Amino acid sequence: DIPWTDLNRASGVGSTGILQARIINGVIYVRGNSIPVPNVAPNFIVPVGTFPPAFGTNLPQFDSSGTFYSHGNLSLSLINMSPSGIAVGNPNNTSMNGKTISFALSAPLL
Amino acid sequence: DIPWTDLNRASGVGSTGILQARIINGVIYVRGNSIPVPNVAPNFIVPVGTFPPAFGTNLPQFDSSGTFYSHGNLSLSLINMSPSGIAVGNPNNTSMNGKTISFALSAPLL
Repeated sequence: DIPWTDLNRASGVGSTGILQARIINGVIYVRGNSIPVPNVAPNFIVPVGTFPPAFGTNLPQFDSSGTFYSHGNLSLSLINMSPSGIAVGNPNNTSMNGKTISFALSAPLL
Repeated sequence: DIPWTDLNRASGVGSTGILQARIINGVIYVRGNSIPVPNVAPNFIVPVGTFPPAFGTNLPQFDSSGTFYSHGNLSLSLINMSPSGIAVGNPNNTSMNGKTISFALSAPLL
């Protein structure tokens, strides 16, 4: 069991907001709130952060939805969860620039 | 490979919006667009849809993010994925009422 802990943030990623994970009863939980991210060009994916060594490598893999946010407007994002950490894809027609991202996800460990 | 197929919606779930899943190369994709759901209390779970028997037994389990929506306002929803279908959770400290949900997710089978 591991308490709420900061993910190691990828280069280009801002230091403000919350990006944490925890393991309770064998399920990894991840949450991201108002994480500033670099520019995400259309159909590009950029890294957001990586799981400290303490979490191990037996982590689940799946894709889910999140949001991009700036200036009152929310946009749909693609969140990649894997052992490699969290990354964010832009499924929209225009680049996503000066945005923050938010999501929450969880799944059993492997 | 299963083409885009409508899920069967659980009781209380509205008829508008779109809720469907597909399997391409051992990976299931599920999306919801403006699906009207029942009032959900904080930390409680409301059933949304079930997979037709074509999709089989070997479906993954994880919780991801989606959105709640009413009256021009979006909030964080939780999306529950399992063999049992799609269900929606409320990570907010107030009840989510009169909401439609949108989400997208995917993972490999097994």
